[PDB]
Amino acid sequence: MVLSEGEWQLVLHVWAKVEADVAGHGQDILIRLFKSHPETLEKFDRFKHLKTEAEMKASEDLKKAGVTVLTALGAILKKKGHHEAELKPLAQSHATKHKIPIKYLEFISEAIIHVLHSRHPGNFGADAQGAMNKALELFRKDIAAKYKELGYQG
Ligand code: HEM
Repeated sequence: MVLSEGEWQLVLHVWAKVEADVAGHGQDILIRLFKSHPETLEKFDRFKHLKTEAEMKASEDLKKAGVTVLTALGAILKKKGHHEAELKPLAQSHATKHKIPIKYLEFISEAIIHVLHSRHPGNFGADAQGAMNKALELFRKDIAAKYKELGYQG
């Protein structure tokens, strides 16, 4: 799949807003993920013990993890499709080391869209949400293809 320059512009315009507060968006997104799909929390030996949202919001480790996910995702989106180099180390660690199924990437995609919609209603109308969904599907499709080459595809 290929996004048009117009769609990339919609994605990068809302992402520029996200970058004004990377730690806050990262936290919101990971908490949204863990509450919506608690099974994903088990994949993290660092957060596994966190029982409530209050505990998640107070976790300094969780806030740092959020910055890490968003920064890597941001580097990918800014490539506007030419992200093969960035995808390789990412696909290997998630497939071989952490064993994260594609299903879980759809869950986090859903959390990202939910949070952008909550925090940026003015810059995240239907067209911009369609563009972001298209960008994340591109991401998932390429990651799934690498999973298969690495011998996992989960
Ligand atoms: C947009 C999505 C994602 C991005 C860009 C991303 C990025 C990263 C990065 C950059 C790291 C650091 C080093 C490494 O490669 O291991 C990492 C670690 C990890 N990721 Fe993700 N990840 C994503 C989604 C997920 C999902 C959905 C899960 C789990 C449900 C997950 C679980 C893990 C785990 C278990 C680790 C290591 C935690 C630790 O021991 O510090 N990731 N991820």
